[PDB]
Amino acid sequence: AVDTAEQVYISSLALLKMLKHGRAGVPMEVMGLMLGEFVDDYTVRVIDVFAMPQSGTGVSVEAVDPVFQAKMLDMLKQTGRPEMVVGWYHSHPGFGCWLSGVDINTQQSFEALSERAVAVVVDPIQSVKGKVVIDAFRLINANMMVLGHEPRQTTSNLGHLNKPSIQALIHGLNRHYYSITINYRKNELEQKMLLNLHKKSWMEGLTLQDYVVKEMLELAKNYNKAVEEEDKMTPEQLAIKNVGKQDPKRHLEEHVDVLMTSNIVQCLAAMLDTVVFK
Amino acid sequence: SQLDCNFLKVVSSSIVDKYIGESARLIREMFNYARDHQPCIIFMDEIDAIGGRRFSEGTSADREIQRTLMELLNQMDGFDTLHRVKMIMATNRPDTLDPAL
Amino acid sequence: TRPANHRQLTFEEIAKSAKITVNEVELLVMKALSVGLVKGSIDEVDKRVHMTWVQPRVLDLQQIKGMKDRLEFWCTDVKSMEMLVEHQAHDILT
Amino acid sequence: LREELQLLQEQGSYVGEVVRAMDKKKVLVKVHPEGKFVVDVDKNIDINDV
Amino acid sequence: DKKFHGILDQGEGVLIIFDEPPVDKTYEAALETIQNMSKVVDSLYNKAKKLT
Amino acid sequence: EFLHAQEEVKRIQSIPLVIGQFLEAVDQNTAIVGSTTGSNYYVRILSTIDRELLKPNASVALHKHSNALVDVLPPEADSSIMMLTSDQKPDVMYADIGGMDIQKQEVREAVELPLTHFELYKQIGIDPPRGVLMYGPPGCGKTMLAKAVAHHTTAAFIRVVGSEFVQKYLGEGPRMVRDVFRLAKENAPAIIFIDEIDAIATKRFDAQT
Amino acid sequence: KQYEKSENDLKALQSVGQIVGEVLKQLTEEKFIVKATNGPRYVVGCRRQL
Amino acid sequence: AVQKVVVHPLVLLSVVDHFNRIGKVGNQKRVVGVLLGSWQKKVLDVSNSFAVPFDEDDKDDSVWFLDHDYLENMYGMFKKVNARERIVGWYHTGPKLHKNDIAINELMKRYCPNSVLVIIDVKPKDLGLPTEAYISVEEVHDDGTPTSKTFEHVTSEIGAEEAEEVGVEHLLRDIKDTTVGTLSQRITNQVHGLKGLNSKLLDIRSYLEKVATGKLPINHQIIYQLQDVFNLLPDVSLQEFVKAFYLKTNDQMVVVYLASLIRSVVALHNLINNKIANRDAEKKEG
Ligand SMILES: Nc1ncnc2c1ncn2[C@@H]1O[C@H](COP(=O)(O)OP(=O)(O)OP(=O)(O)O)[C@@H](O)[C@H]1O
Ligand SMILES: [Zn+2]
Repeated sequence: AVDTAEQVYISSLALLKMLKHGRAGVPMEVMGLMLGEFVDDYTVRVIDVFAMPQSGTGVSVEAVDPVFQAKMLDMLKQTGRPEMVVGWYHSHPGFGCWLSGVDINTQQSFEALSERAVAVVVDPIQSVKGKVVIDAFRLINANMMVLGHEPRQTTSNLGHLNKPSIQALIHGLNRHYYSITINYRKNELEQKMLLNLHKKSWMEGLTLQDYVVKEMLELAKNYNKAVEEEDKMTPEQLAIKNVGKQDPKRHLEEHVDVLMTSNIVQCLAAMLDTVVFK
Repeated sequence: SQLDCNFLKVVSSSIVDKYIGESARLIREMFNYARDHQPCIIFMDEIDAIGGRRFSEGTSADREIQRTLMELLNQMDGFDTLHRVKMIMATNRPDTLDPAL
Repeated sequence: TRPANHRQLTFEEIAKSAKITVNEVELLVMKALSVGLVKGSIDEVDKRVHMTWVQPRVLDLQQIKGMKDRLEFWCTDVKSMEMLVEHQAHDILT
Repeated sequence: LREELQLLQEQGSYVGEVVRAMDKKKVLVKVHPEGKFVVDVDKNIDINDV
Repeated sequence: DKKFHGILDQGEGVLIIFDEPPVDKTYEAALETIQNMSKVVDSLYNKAKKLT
Repeated sequence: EFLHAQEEVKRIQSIPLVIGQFLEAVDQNTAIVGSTTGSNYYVRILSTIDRELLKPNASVALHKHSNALVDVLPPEADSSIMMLTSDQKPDVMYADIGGMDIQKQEVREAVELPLTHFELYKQIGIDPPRGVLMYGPPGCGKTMLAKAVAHHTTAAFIRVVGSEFVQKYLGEGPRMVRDVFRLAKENAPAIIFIDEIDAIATKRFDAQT
Repeated sequence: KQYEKSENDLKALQSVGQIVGEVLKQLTEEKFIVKATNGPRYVVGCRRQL
Repeated sequence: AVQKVVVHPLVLLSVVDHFNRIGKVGNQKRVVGVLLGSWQKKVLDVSNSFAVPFDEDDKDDSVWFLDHDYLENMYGMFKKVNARERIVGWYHTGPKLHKNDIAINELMKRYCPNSVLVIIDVKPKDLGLPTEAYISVEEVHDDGTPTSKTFEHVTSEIGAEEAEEVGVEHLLRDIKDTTVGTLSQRITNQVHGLKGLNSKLLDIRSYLEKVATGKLPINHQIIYQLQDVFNLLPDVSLQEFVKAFYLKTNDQMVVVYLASLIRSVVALHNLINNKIANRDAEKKEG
């Protein structure tokens, strides 16, 4: 047997060291190890994606230097906590980030090392705020070909993981592979202060600065009117026989809103004389 | 061994290798580099391998010989003339040359 | 020392404080532009000089206190009228 | 509709060239530059329009 | 007859030449609105026709 | 959330613009574009593109992974030196040509006069020639007439090396002719002089080389 | 000092070669039309201080 | 040196997680860990850093310890895996400095001749940007004391990187994109008028600190001087800006023209399709 719906908690410094690590080595696939804490069966957390030394000849299982395991992990023991590894990371920048033959070559070594040994797959050139590029797996064994595959006792959480059916090549690799749920969980010690960094360090930065303006007069008036004549052409062609005439398009775009933000923000900039000055 | 400035001595037989507009691109590079280093001295030995006169569309590679030759026929003249580009020519029998040249 | 700048400062002020004649305030202010302490325009259509930024002198304690007077005056007027403008713009937030 | 624009963010396709179809519901396609490929049909298409 | 914006001033001396030529803001806007009223006239027959 | 969807539209074209040309339109939200990678693609258009921009051909922008159509570009993709743009004339006076009333008056009727009085051609229906060919004994100022009319034109003037198009990349030539003719229709009642067209115009080929 | 020569040569190991391109033309202030020698055409931007 | 800094929030979270490493154990004073950094120009950058164990007893503020062996071994790891990176200084989480920090700084300026500290706050609510830069140099003194070695507030900012907010703006989920035209201007009004002039009132509170106190360095060097940079505008009563209201009318002129013409054309926008679609939906309802 019986198997509970699993879950991958993050600390998001995982994702930051994946974007920074795979951003640093961006023309090349990288290989690494993932640290965290084995909390229970149905959840497991990542709390540390840490740097792993480069291979030049082959990205493989030989990228794990055991003296860097003793020295790196031991100097993490004399860092604030000796926590337990939860798996391993890598990258695939060159394509749509599916499980290379190296990953199946070292997966049995990694699950000889660990219980879960969950993959971490990424293409570092995807997005700037949007995509969730990281990909996570579990190679279930071929010895369980007698029993039914991926039991997942309730399959309600898995049925709600089953929303995208993502990556049809990995779905070509549905033989003994399946994705897992990854939430982007909260860090109340970190989320609100990240909102302070983010929001208060971006809303005018110092929140005192701009409270440019006389050249957006001319730029804005040309940008407006040069679109306004082609906006006003079509009432030549507005007529009756509704289905017999076909050209429906709005002509009000960026002339309400851009002009409201334009003249209102720059007329409050005209109010910065009285607002700033007395 | 007298001026010793910029003697670009083209042997003009090892230009073509197999390709299409490769020798043309070499002509563009020689004329642009020649435009750059203002006191260039062009030399070309044995024009008759690449020069010719004309055919009646025989061997198909002689087409590329003709367009490669018309690289010279235009780009020696063009609309933008050359400055200080002294083209020194050598031959064995100058009867077989193109009257375009 | 004087209130604000008066925007236009006379040959009697420069010449009387300077204990000099009228026809040396010109060389005084141009020579001051050679020094570079001021960037003032030589307003002598009326012999009454316009002011710009200057290098200051030593802040006395009464300069601290009167500076706190007009400075706090500026502070709570821009802050108070600031809160008034925000109070007029208070109903349009949602 | 605007949330349904990841459909427009889906992977594009290839323009091919059908010489003729062969037996057992497969066709032959040469693409823009490449060789010939005996490739597979879908369900919502017509073998009668090969 | 000819011009260089040399406007007459009997008591200045410079005979001040000055202008502000780019004021195409109101130029292009007025030229649009003149056509716009013709477009509203082009809508008037649709409006008065569709009702009654 | 509509604004969030707006930025999700806007994010499609930031770092790359992978250039192709618009080839075919089936219908709404479906097209065929010949990329500048040499290969052709069944694609789909986005609702951002105004459908009149499709025309027959356009310098269009694509996507990296999905390779979806992103944008239709303005008229671009140079005519080599680009109509020469300023002053790059051979600087030959019109009376510099000595004693060719047949040639100067003839080509004056052929090109220089439809530059000016084309509407008066249109009322009669003379149908003036699109282009013209010059030939004969070489050395007689065949370049020089293009120098003088080039020096004394008002519209665009594009010199074209006839040996220009035979280059290394496989398929650049006809797109370069699209550059010349899209720019030709794009500028004005313009003038394009093409010299040494025998480099392209060969009557005999070999369809194996 | 041999470990210093292999130190500098050791530091240059992580560098990656770049691409030879050529500017076709400038599209806008941020958009740039180039064509690399190996093939197709692109529009990109400068870095910061180019 | 130093022009300013470029500091990504990633290394700030590299302070936060070690604050989680010490928040579970007995926190004596605060965190002091390494600040690695990417120093290229007179500007600065930081992509990464790491921490190091540290205690301090407050009796002579001189008994305090890092592990330089740990620092150079893990620095050998990080230098090995990234040749770009080197040390640039340190950091501390308690937002107020103290006297030992010059011994921390000058004790680690032996590796690189600058060692910039970073003030942060694990619970910030009042500050603007958390990041802060000093440099430990001398202006001797006017009296010329024996080496008044002084931290100098080099200006500081949050750095940025392409594709670093892939986590962040997906995580926070709360962002309202482009609030220009609605209430962002008055957020900045409340926080700059209030949160600017309250800082002005703490500077005038420091002026009262010079009144009743403040003879330490009464600071008649920079205060009235850059306060004379402020006193470019002596805005006394009667207000003396007769040469600014035709200026104000010139400023109001073009904008009110754009409101007149352009907003009349905004009426011309709404009216046409509003009437046509209005009576389409009205008398074509039945
Ligand atoms: N009628 C003329 N009056 C004055 N100069 C003339 C005249 N005809 C020819 N020339 C001179 O001779 C030159 C003729 O050569 P041009 O380059 O114009 O033709 P071309 O390039 O020789 O053509 P092709 O390469 O086919 O022989 C002119 O540039 C000019 O210097
Ligand atoms: Zn791999």
